[PDB]
Amino acid sequence: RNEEKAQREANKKIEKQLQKDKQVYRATHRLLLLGAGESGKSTIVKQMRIGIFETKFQVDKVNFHMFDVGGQRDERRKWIQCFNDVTAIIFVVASSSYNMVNRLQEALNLFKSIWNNRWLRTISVILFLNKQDLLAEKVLAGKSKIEDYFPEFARYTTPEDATPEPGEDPRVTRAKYFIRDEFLRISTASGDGRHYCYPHFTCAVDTENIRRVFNDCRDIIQRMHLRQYELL
Amino acid sequence: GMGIVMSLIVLAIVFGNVLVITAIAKFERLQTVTNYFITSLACADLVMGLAVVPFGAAHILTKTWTFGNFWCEFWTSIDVLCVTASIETLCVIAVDRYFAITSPFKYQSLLTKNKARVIILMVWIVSGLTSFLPIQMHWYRATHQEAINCYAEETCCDFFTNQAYAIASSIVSFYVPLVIMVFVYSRVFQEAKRQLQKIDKSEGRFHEHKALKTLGIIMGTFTLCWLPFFIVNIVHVIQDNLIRKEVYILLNWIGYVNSGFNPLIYCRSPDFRIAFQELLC
Amino acid sequence: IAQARKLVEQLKMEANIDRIKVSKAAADLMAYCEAHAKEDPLLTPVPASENPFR
Amino acid sequence: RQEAEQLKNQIRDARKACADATLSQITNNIDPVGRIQMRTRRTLRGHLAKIYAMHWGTDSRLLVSASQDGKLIIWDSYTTNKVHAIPLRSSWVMTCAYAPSGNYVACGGLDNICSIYNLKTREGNVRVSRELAGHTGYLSCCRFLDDNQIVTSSGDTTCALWDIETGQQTTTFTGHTGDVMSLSLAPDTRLFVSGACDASAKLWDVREGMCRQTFTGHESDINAICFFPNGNAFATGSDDATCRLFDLRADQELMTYSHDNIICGITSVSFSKSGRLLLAGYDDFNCNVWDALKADRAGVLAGHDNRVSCLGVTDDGMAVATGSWDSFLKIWN
Ligand SMILES: Nc1nc2c(ncn2[C@@H]2O[C@H](COP(=O)(O)OP(=O)(O)OP(=O)(O)O)[C@@H](O)[C@H]2O)c(=O)[nH]1
Ligand SMILES: CN[C@@H]1CCc2c(ccc(O)c2O)[C@H]1O
Repeated sequence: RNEEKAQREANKKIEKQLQKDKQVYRATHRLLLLGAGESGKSTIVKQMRIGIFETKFQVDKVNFHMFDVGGQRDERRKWIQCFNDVTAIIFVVASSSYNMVNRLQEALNLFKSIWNNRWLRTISVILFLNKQDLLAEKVLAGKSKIEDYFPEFARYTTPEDATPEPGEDPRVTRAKYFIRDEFLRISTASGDGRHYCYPHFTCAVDTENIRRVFNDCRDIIQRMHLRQYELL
Repeated sequence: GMGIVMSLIVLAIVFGNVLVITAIAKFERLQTVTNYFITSLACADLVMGLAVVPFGAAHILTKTWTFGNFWCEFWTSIDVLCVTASIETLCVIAVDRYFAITSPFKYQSLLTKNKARVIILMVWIVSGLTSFLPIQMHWYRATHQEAINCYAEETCCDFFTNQAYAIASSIVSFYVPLVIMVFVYSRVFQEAKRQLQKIDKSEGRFHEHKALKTLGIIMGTFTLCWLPFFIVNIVHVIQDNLIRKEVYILLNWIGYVNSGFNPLIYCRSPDFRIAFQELLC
Repeated sequence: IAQARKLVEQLKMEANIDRIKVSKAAADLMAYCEAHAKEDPLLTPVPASENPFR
Repeated sequence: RQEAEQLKNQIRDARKACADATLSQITNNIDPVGRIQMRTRRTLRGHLAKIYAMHWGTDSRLLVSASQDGKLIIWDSYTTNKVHAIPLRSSWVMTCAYAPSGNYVACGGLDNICSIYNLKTREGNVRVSRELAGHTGYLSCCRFLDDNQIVTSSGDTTCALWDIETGQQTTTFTGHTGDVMSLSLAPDTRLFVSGACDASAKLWDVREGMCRQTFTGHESDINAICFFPNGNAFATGSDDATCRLFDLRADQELMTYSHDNIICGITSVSFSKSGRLLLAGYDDFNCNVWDALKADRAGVLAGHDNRVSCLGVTDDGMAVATGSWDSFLKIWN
């Protein structure tokens, strides 16, 4: 008789703690860090800090939780279904490896595979085009040319909307925007309006890489709510 | 003909409201913080359609109130209570949509089920304090010959108020929520424009009517349903004999019709359509 | 070259086994199911008195 | 190297010679089971996120579940009362197990380790007892052989047998090409089967540590595997909307369970106590009940609003439990 009452005492205590954990669970944002390889993930992680690996960082009193899967190294990814309900995916690609063995085409294929997945159908991607200075150096130098490895670069021309930084050569910005549009075309072709892509030009000396993620996540949540309320 | 139209209005209101309420109750994927306000709004409209409209229709068609003065006072009180509690919930829905967009990071902490319940009971208490309290205590009665005579007559059921109540109740019921709704929806429109401008700048070449087609519908139906009556309410007390008694009732019934449109406006999401396909057919 | 030898050795250890006809195996499965069909609460519903979840 | 082709040809020829009839050709006059209708009896709530794993107890009263929020709750089916709630060091959890004696619970996931928790011993609050490491890939399943030994499968294309007292791999199993996704133990715990992502299922020997037979009939990765109560057959389910029954003694397929109106994957399979019903969970938000000996549907279980990822049947065959991505569990009868 008293056994039934004894169990309900433990149920009430357990249900009290589950309420505290729900507050924390819904007030934090989960981010997945993904990279092609030899791209600079460790350096990108190091600047924000200042099996599996998790890092904690808080900006403007908002808690973020980033995951870097490195224990599982394979060409097939069946663990990717676990990340159905993340806020965003951070994709890091080395922009200067357009000639060394092609690594850039492999990164494009990986991005296309990720975008068209059956489970990642409502997840946006934050794109970090790393190693900008190496690209600038090997483009200014005449040692190698892009059109030898990407034939479409010959007919490509810079758009009028492009705004290069001061002091930049036209060839460097043409190369940068061509590489960016190569990803943007894949992003736009199959998108149904439920997820976008936010490309950024980063470097080793950049220090504002922790504000870009904050702004992009804010935009993602705002757009999701707007689309939900039939206003976008 | 008039009886047929009135019965059709009653049936439509009751059917829509009951369907929405039972669809929310039966399933578990439709039980969120937002849907609680919709449940409260659906309640008032059902109570309005179930109670107020049939007796007003009978009084209009028979041209004679066949109940005591107590029932007439009770009917007026429940009329004001249902009208007040229905408009003020739309303001709550608008404010929730405002907070969900302008401050997305803090939205989860800002609103919780307990806070939603507290807000709903606060709205209903404020609505009840302005309808039963001033009417049952006879603080709203007029003081001219026709009003006194028709109060004395047992067969009357007519509306006669002084200036103070006709101004205060109208302000509380209509004019305060209107400013809030206007400000909220203007800010939401600005946010939508900003996002649309960002998207076009980022990836425009590879490729605001959407927001207008929604906001205009939402604001226009409410304004066109409830504004003329709440203007003539002030007008006919400010100066006498300007407003005929046959237009007051017509505008009031035009306002009553709005109870049958809310389920269409606020329950068109795919989840509601799927739920309706299950319960029906 | 050892991997090929390891695979070849394994294939030789799975081909020299004693197999039975499919008819007998299917008959055995059918006989087991028919014998134990009486004690199956899901197949044959139990009375509400013996049901602990009702 | 070409000797393998001749060797495989001999296997196919012998397997073709044995099959002189069909399971459908002899179970043709058996009366059908009719229509089976099941209604939900209990609904358990409390998980903040989706659920991957679930395992019944040998007492047919208690069960454990795992969720992506990082908790491990032990329920009481009869009274719907939570008994325990173990927070996990790593949020990403993929499997759980419940010991036959009821004194331990296992866990594992993307951290490449397996954790053992102590419940009924001198622990007012459940605390970690051991941590087993050595896999280079994520864990997929784990089953208790005894109170001191456990068998696990991983994405390393390998399975291992562990010793909890010392914490080292006593025996390792190799031979798969793709990731191992599930395993099941025989009633006598002498042999077990595993299903990999290379569309092949293998039969292992626990004591010897060597493979015995290989079955290949699927067109895609095998996600679930279950073992017949007799001990002489097993059933698998892949993401090509097919379930297949294999026989150990005959060394070949017997029957396939598929319909033209279903095109989704399969996440779990399970038998009943007698073995006449096969219960399979799908990606179409629902579950299907099959006739083992006739390949005819007998019912359907509906009520989940997301993927069905877990499925189990009690030892006495009294109830069926299903877990889903909707963060709810249901009991059917
Ligand atoms: N010049 C330059 N070098 C960089 C930059 N980012 C990374 N590197 C160098 O590239 C090398 C490889 O990058 P890591 O930081 O190790 O990143 P990673 O660990 O190789 O990334 P994964 O291989 O994908 O794991 C490092 O030695 C860095 O010094 C950059 O922005 N500019
Ligand atoms: C008789 N009909 C009444 C008259 C006055 C009135 C109504 C509704 C809300 C108010 O705040 C009012 O003052 C109408 O429903």
